[PDB]
Amino acid sequence: IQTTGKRKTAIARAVIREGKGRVRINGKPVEIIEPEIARFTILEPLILAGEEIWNSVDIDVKVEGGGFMGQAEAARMAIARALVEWTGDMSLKEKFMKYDRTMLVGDPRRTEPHKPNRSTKGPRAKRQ
Amino acid sequence: DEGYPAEVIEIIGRTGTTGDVTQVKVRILEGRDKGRVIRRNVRGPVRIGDILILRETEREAREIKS
Amino acid sequence: RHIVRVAGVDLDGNKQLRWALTAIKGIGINFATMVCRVAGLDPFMKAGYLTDEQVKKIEEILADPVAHGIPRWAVNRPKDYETGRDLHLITAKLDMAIREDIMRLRRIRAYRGIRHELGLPVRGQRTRSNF
Amino acid sequence: MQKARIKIASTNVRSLDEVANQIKQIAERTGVRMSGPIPLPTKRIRITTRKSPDGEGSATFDRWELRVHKRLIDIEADERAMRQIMRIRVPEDVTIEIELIS
Amino acid sequence: AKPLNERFFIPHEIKVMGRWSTEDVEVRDPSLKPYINLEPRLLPHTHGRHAKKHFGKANVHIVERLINKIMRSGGSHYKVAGHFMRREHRSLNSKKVKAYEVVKEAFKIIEQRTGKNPIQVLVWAIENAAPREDTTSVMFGGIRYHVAVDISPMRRLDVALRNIALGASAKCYRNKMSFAEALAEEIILAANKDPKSYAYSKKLEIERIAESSR
Amino acid sequence: YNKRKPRKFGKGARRCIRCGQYGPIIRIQGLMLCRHCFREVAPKLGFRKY
Amino acid sequence: GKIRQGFIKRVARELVNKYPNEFTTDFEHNKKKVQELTNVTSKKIRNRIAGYVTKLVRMKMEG
Amino acid sequence: ATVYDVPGDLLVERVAQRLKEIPEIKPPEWAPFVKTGRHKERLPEQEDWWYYRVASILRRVYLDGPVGIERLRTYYGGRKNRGHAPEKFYKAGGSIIRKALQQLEAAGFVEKVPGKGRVITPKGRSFLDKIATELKKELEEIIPELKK
RNA sequence: CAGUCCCUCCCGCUCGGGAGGAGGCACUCUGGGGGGACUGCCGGCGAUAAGCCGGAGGAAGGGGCGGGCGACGGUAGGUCAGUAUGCCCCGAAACCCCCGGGCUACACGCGCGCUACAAUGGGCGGGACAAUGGGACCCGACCUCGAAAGGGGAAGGGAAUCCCCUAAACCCGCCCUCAGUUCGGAUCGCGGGCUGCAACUCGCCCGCGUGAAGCUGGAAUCCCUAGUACCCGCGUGUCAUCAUCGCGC
Repeated sequence: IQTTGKRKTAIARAVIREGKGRVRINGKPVEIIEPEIARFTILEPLILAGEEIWNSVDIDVKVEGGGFMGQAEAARMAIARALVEWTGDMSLKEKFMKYDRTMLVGDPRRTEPHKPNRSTKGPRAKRQ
Repeated sequence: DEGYPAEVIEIIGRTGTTGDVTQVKVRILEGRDKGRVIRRNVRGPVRIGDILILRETEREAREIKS
Repeated sequence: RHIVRVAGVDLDGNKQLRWALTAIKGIGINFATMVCRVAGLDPFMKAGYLTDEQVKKIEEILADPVAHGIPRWAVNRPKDYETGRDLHLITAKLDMAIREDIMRLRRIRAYRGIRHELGLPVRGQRTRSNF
Repeated sequence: MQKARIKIASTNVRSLDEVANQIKQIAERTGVRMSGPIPLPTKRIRITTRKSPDGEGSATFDRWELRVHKRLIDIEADERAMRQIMRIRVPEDVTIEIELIS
Repeated sequence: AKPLNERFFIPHEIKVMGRWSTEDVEVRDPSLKPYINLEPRLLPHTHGRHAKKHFGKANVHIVERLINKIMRSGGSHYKVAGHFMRREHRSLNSKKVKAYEVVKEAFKIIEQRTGKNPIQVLVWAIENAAPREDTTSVMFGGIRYHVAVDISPMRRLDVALRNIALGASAKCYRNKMSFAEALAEEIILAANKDPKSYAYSKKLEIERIAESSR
Repeated sequence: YNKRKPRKFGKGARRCIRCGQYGPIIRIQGLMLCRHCFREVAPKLGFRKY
Repeated sequence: GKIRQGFIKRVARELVNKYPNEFTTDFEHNKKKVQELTNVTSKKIRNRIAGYVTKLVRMKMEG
Repeated sequence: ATVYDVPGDLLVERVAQRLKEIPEIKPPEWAPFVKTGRHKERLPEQEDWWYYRVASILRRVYLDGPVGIERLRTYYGGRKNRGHAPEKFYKAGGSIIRKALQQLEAAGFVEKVPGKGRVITPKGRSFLDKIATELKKELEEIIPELKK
């Protein structure tokens, strides 16, 4: 199964199949990614899914764009969607919603343009 | 800490010299005047059912003069 | 040795040797590092163990840095005015060199000469509100 | 096998779609395999300028944008098909570049 | 990286940050119960639009809110004892990863110094550092006068967490000592109602003055 | 002697083709126009406000 | 800034007066009927007319 | 197993300690006196920093295939403070990486495609993936989940 | 290595790991259209109206988000030192051309941006990373030499084809140990690099001894309110260089 994930600019493309449990981020293992907090975020949906499905399927996800936090959140979205589509289970979806409302929805937030009068520090920045 | 908790049961309306204070009707739940309903002033956003904590049961607020 | 004298100035042993030579007016951070590496000794060791043979090694690297493997661009005044040979000036040597340059600039009546005479900036800095 | 790569570019979207439809109808009426019109990244030329004509006044600026759009048509080689792209009625603003690729 | 991977795998059984699940932790005063979010979540970070929600901030986890206070505390109109507090050098502003790591060390320190669940001690500090009455100005016939006024619970949380963060800045600034150790001291001193803590002392100041302005 | 010297660089080399001032000449893909003159020809160039 | 504009309040009354039976309480249905009956090109005003006629049809049977 | 299955830090450390033995790779006589980058403020601290550079640069040739000098300079560049003016991003030195690439090219680990870059020879790939699978064995023992 | 027979490379525990070609069009993507989303409904409020509040459902909801679009007059505001131009004035000048300087000059007052006022820390090494746009005497990849700014050669590129290309923020393996100093570089002099007829008035950078003030600043004080404040950087306009600026990402 192919699944999509969008957060700000980062884009996560995930492919889930049967396998030993080999989950790879851009081809790298999830356990070695140096940011520990990003590791937490990536591992949350498969933490909450269960060891059984963790070991039953193999998911390969490629993330591109944004920052590492955006990549990790998009990856989290991708694992969540891939797991729910592969299982097709309502109870997992409802637990995911209870944990947070974005696991199947996402964040529709995007950056605002930088308006004039000292646009450098942000959109709503003006002179003194 | 000889403080008396109580429950916000009605809000009369926003008050105070800047609209920040809210005049709330609060019912005492624990203390000497158990169950007394008093109009009390609250700083910080308030709702119905909030556990206020009070230092003095004697204190009341003047009727708002609109 | 808490107090160590090298090249006519005093240094403390607590700080590491590269940091210890930094108290020499005429040695910096990079300069101390590269001379102590020319010496073959880590500049990181504390300056309380500075033995005399290593002290005179550092001294004779100050005397003639170019012959010790140091390239010619790491000295303060390469291609010295009155010789044409790159050298590293130490203490009163720097002070006299800058004094000579000040008097020389005043003599030729260069713009920099008058700026130095008035205690004025040289490199085009604007005096309307700063300073 | 040989293909002709036809790059069409214009400012008004309607003219570009008109020429694309004419090329598609010609290719299908001539019975030639044609790769459909691929809409390439529109180039966005953005220019900012201060609206104050003088040094007096609050600093107000205006941004104007050209959206110049482009499409790619990869068709197979056919002389009878290539004879009917020089006769097409092209609107002035539409620019067409027809190259050949092995 | 083995400590990193150990803290990566331990919360596999849904544990806040790394360890110290939220089940053993309770709430003492009855007012903070519907406003502290103690729900079990791996990371205290939602990126949520709770500001847009007039009261949706109650759903954010307590440690997340504490970091939300900690990361915006530098450079302001307050000069406590004539000092200017500001993060000149790698400000925590926008660096919530730095705040994450620092308060991570803070949890570790409270573990190794008290040996209990850190969330329980945080509950203790917030419960004991909340002022309960303040002063308000009311004018009638032009006659400004001061009045004692009760505080809402949610503002009590806001002010308590702000005292925690402002204390962390206060001690960590201009000292060889480092931010985490300071945050640990402010929390532990408030949790035992130590008046030396700025949080409890200023809770006392706000409760007083209002005590006398009746 | 009445000739102006040949300059490829600097403001004195660049002049607006419409007004003739020596100041603000935007050269985005070769326009050669002053910045304010640019407004009096904005809608003839195809440009549109957004 | 909810308020339905005046010319919408004007259009809807005629629309439901001519074809009352055509419209029901369903928003998508009345929206498609507004689309086919009127010449609005702005999707937003089409859907606003749809919403107002939805509410209007709802009040038709309440009294 | 490959470099892609193992952390970068540990793998570069392993390649550095392993390549420290080889005689063809050596810091030049001007290496201990010239800092690794223009943007750098002080001199390097450890004396192994040369081999690390090699241990990293070959890894780069393992990933990007053809590599040249300028792109390496941009990657190794960093942020330097400009006093009263703000911090700015600058490129690193070129001669150090050029010498490292030449030493590796004489080492047979990397080769030159003129007009496209420096690519990695099959022998270099074998050595790198051998270290990587060594580390993957070790971390599989440390972390059983890497078996997956 | 979306699945990937066939071919190529390397490794392994022989499970498989990773990479390319073969060939495919799979997700985002680029863009020709349409839908969805609309006080749509529940309840209350409100005259039952308008419209409001709370609720659920929905990716998104009661001016969806930011703007373009600011009428009638007033301020006798600024702009004839740009364009059209009332009026007056000079006409070898109140014309034109060439060059040295000035427009950068300081006991100083004021405004605005940039940075320095460390242990969050400075230094070595690894790694998760974009994006607005631009490029022809240009982007310039890339081979090679020189620390280096750069020189010789050099592929590709007039725009999803090549280059600018790296983002930056961050964390860690390690070092330093609360100091006007290992902060911070102004300030000098030296020697090299780019540009241009040439930069001392009048460019910056590269490295060297050198290290200012500044170690948290009174009355008073301006502005933002959710992808927003805070904070952090990239790029580009104008442009050889000059902006710590404006722009916009």
